[PDB]
Amino acid sequence: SYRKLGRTSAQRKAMLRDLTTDLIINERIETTETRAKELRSVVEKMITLGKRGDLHARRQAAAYIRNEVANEENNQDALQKLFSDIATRYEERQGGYTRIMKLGPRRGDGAPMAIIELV
Amino acid sequence: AVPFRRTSKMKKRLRRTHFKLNVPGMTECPSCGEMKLSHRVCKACGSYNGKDI
Amino acid sequence: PRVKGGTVTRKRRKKVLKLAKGYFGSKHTLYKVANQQVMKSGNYAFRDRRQKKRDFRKLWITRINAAARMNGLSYSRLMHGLKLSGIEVNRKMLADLAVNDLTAFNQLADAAKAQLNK
Amino acid sequence: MQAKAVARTVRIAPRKARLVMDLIRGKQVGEAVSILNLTPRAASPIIEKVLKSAIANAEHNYEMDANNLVISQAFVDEGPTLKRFRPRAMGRASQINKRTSHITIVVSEK
RNA sequence: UUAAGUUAGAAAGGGCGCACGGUGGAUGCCUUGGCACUAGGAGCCGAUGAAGGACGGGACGAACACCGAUAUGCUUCGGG
RNA sequence: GACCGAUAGUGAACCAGUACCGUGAGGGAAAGGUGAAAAGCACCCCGGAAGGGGAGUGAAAGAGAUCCUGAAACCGUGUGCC
RNA sequence: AACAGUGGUAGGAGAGCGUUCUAAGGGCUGUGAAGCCAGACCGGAAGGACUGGUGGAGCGCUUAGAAGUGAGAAUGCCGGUAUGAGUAGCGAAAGAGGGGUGAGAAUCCCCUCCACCGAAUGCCUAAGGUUUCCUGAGGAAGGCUCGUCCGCUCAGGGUUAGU
Ligand SMILES: [K+]
Ligand SMILES: [K+]
Ligand SMILES: [K+]
Ligand SMILES: [K+]
Ligand SMILES: [K+]
Ligand SMILES: [K+]
Ligand SMILES: [K+]
Ligand SMILES: [Mg+2]
Ligand SMILES: [Mg+2]
Ligand SMILES: [Mg+2]
Ligand SMILES: [Mg+2]
Ligand SMILES: [Mg+2]
Ligand SMILES: [Mg+2]
Ligand SMILES: [Mg+2]
Ligand SMILES: [Mg+2]
Ligand SMILES: [Mg+2]
Ligand SMILES: [Mg+2]
Ligand SMILES: [Mg+2]
Ligand SMILES: [Mg+2]
Ligand SMILES: [Mg+2]
Ligand SMILES: [Mg+2]
Ligand SMILES: [Mg+2]
Ligand SMILES: [Mg+2]
Ligand SMILES: [Mg+2]
Ligand SMILES: [Mg+2]
Ligand SMILES: [Mg+2]
Ligand SMILES: [Mg+2]
Ligand SMILES: [Mg+2]
Ligand SMILES: [Mg+2]
Ligand SMILES: [Mg+2]
Ligand SMILES: [Mg+2]
Ligand SMILES: [Mg+2]
Ligand SMILES: [Mg+2]
Ligand SMILES: [Mg+2]
Ligand SMILES: [Zn+2]
Repeated sequence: SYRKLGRTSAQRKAMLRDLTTDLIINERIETTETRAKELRSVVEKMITLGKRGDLHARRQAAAYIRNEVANEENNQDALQKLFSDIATRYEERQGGYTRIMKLGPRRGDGAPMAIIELV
Repeated sequence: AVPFRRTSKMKKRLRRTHFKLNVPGMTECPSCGEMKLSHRVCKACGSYNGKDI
Repeated sequence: PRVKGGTVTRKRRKKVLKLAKGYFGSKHTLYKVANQQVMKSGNYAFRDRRQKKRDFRKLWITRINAAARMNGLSYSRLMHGLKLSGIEVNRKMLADLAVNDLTAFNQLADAAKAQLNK
Repeated sequence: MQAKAVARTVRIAPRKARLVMDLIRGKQVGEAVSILNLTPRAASPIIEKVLKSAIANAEHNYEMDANNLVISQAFVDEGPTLKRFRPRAMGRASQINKRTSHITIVVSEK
């Protein structure tokens, strides 16, 4: 099983890709708890490609990650950060690259929010 | 389909027995001492599991 | 000159509502249904003042029958025997003795048996 | 001794305010503020302000210790209704009652 | 202790009573306005531009009332 | 005036032939009451405000602005009996 | 006193209760009128007192007079408020995160990427609307949620022709 998150197949993929790149860039995002729970598996699978490091793994990641600037100073893309900084940080760690922390409901819709961050 | 008879005050009240809020699943924060939701970050001090978030 | 509706309506309706105190839900609250119930209560009260006299006589007879049968008589024979003896003590009083002073009741039952055994 | 606060003609339906009030009625004021803070309902912030106002009245006006306070009375009365109309199909209008609440809290010393 | 028997009490909520409020605008009291008349007056205004309007006029926004580029008033004669 | 007294009396006691409705002719509402006097609540407190609790004014503020009285439906809080 | 009688629709007859106003007489009332609320009182009924609370200025009683004189029903009229019910609904559509502002932010601003229209969902311009335009301030109501925002509220501003 996997969550649908109230979106069509394409909308959901697009959202998970957006969130995946957001977490790579920011290292810590706030979203709905259920979005965060789906994002764990997707992001950790991207980090696995990063840790592999080979061209084939990079092109697989490039099919998923958005073309967004990670570091404006260095002119580093999100894909480049994944294969440089993130992959290096989690060289010795075997899985569990993210953690979710629950924040409680937001005002407008009572939606249970969460921080998801790189460990 | 429409109500054949109006609902009495009694029956309305009987129906609303279960239409009720529960008390939040709350515990004392070990950092700051304010109540927080269990398994959630404390909104007051930003702590969780003895760590500032 | 114009006569406004005024206070007479409220006063009349409120008296009906006070007679409907203790009635269930809307029957103590709303004039129309309270009125109907107070009226119905009148019919019932009149009927039941009559039925009360039937129900107590029924109760006394049942108790006399029980006491009579402890003395080896049915109610039917006891009352026949009391009538023959010329004892005119009524069922309320006989049932009172049956409960309160059964020895006195037994004497009256013995008096009845004396006439029956003639 | 008692200290009262009232928020009159708050734009929230009485039934919805009463749901939250039923959680805090009888409670110690500290516990009540915690419940309201962690109850995700529209009435919670409104009721919280009335409670804190009653506590402030208790401290300032009557010289009562805020740590010893209990909610002795708590109730929502109906305020005046704002009548609105929603256009329905077939050129019919249907009434919308935008209801208001009077929210009373009374705090007393335990 | 075991057996058999009996009977309490319970309130998620509810019913009746009572107390205290809210809503709502009945009722009473009140009258700025009406209704019907009586007595007397007056029964027509207009090309010397009427009735009725529009637009304007004030130290101050709009509106009312008043006024008409002499505009929130001008002259004169009386009153006070 | 052995006429009305705010659902009455004019449609209109109130900025009403208005608002509103209708292409138009035309149809056509609702809406009176602080107090004797504004003396219309300085100041303090909670609150972003609204609103409130004190304080003050007043004979009265539960007369604090659709502010005399304030019924009923209806909505609540408490609990004596069930 | 005695004797007899006293179910009742249509309907006939009689005796009364209460309401507003008037006349006359006699009273009550700021030491608290009417109204309103409550009560375990009184009368054969309609009904009438008494006591307390609220109320804050009017009102009974007696006799007679006059009537807009009594409501529970008219799919009655007007107003208020219920029930259904925290129910149906919230009106075609892609957003996500970061930063900001703020008492408060899914909803306002900015940024990034994503997505949609593209013989239009672009640009111009009629009719029609009539200030909705711009700037600053605002958040009661309107906005089907929210709101710091707005075609909304308050200020001030803005439309230039011989062609
Ligand atoms: K109970
Ligand atoms: K009218
Ligand atoms: K009760
Ligand atoms: K009185
Ligand atoms: K009717
Ligand atoms: K096309
Ligand atoms: K704004
Ligand atoms: Mg597709
Ligand atoms: Mg992104
Ligand atoms: Mg009159
Ligand atoms: Mg009437
Ligand atoms: Mg008989
Ligand atoms: Mg239509
Ligand atoms: Mg001529
Ligand atoms: Mg009136
Ligand atoms: Mg009228
Ligand atoms: Mg028109
Ligand atoms: Mg009062
Ligand atoms: Mg007065
Ligand atoms: Mg009043
Ligand atoms: Mg007869
Ligand atoms: Mg008979
Ligand atoms: Mg007749
Ligand atoms: Mg009168
Ligand atoms: Mg009295
Ligand atoms: Mg009549
Ligand atoms: Mg529900
Ligand atoms: Mg249903
Ligand atoms: Mg359903
Ligand atoms: Mg639904
Ligand atoms: Mg929509
Ligand atoms: Mg396309
Ligand atoms: Mg604009
Ligand atoms: Mg809104
Ligand atoms: Zn904490």
